[PDB]
Amino acid sequence: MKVLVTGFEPFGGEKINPTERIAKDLDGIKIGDAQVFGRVLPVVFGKAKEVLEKTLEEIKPDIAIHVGLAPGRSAISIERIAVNAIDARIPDNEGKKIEDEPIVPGAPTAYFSTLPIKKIMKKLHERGIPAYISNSAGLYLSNYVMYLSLHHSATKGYPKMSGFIHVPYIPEQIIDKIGKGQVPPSMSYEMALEAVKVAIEVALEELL
Amino acid sequence: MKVLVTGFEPFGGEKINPTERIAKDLDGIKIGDAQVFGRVLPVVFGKAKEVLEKTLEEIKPDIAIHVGLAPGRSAISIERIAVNAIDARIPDNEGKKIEDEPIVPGAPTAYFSTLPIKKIMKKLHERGIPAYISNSAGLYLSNYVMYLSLHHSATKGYPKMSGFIHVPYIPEQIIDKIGKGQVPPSMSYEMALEAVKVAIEVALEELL
Amino acid sequence: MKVLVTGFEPFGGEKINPTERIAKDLDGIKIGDAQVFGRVLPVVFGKAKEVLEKTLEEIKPDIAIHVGLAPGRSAISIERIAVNAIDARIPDNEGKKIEDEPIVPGAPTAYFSTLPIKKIMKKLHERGIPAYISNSAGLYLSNYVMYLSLHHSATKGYPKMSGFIHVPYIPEQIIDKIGKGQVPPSMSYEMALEAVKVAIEVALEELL
Amino acid sequence: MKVLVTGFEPFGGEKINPTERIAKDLDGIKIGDAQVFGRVLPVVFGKAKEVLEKTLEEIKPDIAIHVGLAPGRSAISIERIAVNAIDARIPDNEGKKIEDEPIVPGAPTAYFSTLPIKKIMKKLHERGIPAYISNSAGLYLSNYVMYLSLHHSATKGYPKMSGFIHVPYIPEQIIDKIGKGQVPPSMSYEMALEAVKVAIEVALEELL
Repeated sequence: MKVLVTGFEPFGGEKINPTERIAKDLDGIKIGDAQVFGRVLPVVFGKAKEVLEKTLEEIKPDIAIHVGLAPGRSAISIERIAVNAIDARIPDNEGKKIEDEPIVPGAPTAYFSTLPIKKIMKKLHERGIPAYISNSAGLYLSNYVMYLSLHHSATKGYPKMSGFIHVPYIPEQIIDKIGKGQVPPSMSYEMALEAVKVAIEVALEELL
Repeated sequence: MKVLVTGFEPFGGEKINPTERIAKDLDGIKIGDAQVFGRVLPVVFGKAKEVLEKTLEEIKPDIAIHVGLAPGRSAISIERIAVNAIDARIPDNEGKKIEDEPIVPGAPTAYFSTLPIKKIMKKLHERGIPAYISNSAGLYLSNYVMYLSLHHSATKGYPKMSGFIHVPYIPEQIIDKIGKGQVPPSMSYEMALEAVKVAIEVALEELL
Repeated sequence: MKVLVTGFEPFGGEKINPTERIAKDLDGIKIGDAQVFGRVLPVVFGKAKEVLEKTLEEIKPDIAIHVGLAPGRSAISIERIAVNAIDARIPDNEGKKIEDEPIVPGAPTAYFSTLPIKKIMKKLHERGIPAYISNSAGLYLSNYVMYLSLHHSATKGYPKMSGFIHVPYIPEQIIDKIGKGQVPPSMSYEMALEAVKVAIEVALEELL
Repeated sequence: MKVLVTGFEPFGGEKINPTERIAKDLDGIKIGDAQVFGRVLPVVFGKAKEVLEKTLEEIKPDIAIHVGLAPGRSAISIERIAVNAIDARIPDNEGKKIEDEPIVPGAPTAYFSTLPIKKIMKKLHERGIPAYISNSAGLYLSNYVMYLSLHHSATKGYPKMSGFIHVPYIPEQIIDKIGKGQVPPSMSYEMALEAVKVAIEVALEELL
């Protein structure tokens, strides 16, 4: 059993992206006899797909859990659906701001996450971790990778399960926002990391 | 040197109030040679005043830092001003919903906090703790105690410094809110507790 | 040329649903030589489908614009996608709270709106009407009807264009919310109505 | 009977300030036999005080209702209190960003509005206009003028009644915000104007 967890590099002016640390922290760990691989993806259209594809083919994970930062969200959110579209509100890290364009021409308009999202949410709640099911992962890079991963599953037969989890800003990221006007919600790095670990455990247990 | 820190009991249907734990956790500790006293106040108009007054006269603190829960706020907030008015949006723990009534008839319309609020905010930020200055502590029990404490200072000469700090919900309090409709912001109990400790340290250092 | 505009009856405790009035106000009007039909749908799973299907077969509209109330949203929102799933956060008007269930078993996971959403948003902006593209119409009755309408189009060949528009609460609906805790955004009934009229005009102009 | 209504010029990058139009629209009108004067104030510390003082001495109004724009607020808000402090989050129109400074050295920490705020809120609600009582008018120019007006009343004996009303952005102001990231609440210009007219009527009726 192999699990692939991905995170993203910093973007949009942020000095850090907590999901990058999550990926690195989870890399190489083992839950039971399952091997976990953690990889960081660039916040760049095209390049992110290349890295994603290469990683999936290299590792051929049974389960893929892609993690991203969701500025403004107050709790852990588990994505229900990936949409075949790109409409960036801001440009990617290379200045590309793609609008009204499919991710995979001719492919399904959308794919439902194949992670046991309701069971994951339930377990997180039992752990005292606020979490909810999100019905839109946006149309930026998080949705982009979520869709490509699910399309890979539908087209290649692996990973068996694929999904996306968004985490709020961690506290330290709020500091310089205070003087700028508003104070967005945050969640400790420790809780975000544990949330992803829990999702992996629940997904694994689901695979018989 | 004596410091009085207060918190509140649960209210509004909540099973817990993190400030109650903060008060109990800080009771009896010492910062340098300063003695810290932690006391819990009832969320009841009148009774809260009685307890507050008795406590202040009993301990005669040099510094008073009153802490309360602020549902919905995303970061630590330091109150700038206490207003001479009661206008409860919800009733207190004994069903009393007082509206348009002064806290102390004839007394000043308001009192500015005498805690070094800007220095406290600055130190919290250096500690990676999101915090901002609030310009309204509401017109419920938090403001009620904040005003009475500052009035006591102006009238009795002690405490020399008095102020109020509001903390967000702690994560576990969000769990049953998720199914109810929305997901309010939260902040770990550990960070909330440390924030209050920092405020005490900064206040103490301020007193020469 | 025939246009069908639908709205919903009150739900979730609300005494009114502004989209019900919109449907009734637009019923029987004509834009150019196009005939507009306005119908109200029940906020009930199953029954809503029956009424929707009967209406579509009865009128056989070239364009279908389904309108709904979106509590909390601050501006007119044009739905980009309908998802093949039902996961009600609250029960429908008959107490049915369906969870994790497809709308049409075996049908596509999702359908993109076929209304010229970007052109509609652009025209609304020129009219000084705040509007944006929403990437999730929820998984309650609005999404339910949006999906069924688009599925009808894909399966029956009509309507040629189908989409969904959500409107904010109108001001009068905010009054009793004020004492309850928070003040959600609102938009005048007149602006919401005009927004729908504009969408119809833009859709019609699009059909050559 | 004379009523003075003031509004502010555009500020913070905005091309317009709806309160400027309100002031101009209400100037010269009469409610019963009461004369209404509408004047626009600059969003500049110091200069605003000069204009305010000159206007008050020139007209010597019985009632003064100062109106301002409150970006982000979702409904009409009636200010309960003016605070003797300046702490600008942004600079004024002349680049002055005053911090931690009293408005009037030695004067009271605060003044309660003398407008019949609860009756005004009640009437607005009866008119279907969402409105609530705000406990902080900020520490920028709105609070600055609110405080100076109330201080003038306490020191000069006129105006007999003085207060402040904040209005949300009007719809057209939201357009260019949409592409910038978030969609703040708005309220029609017509409703904002009527709200101020209602406040004047209620204030006048209050003066016997």
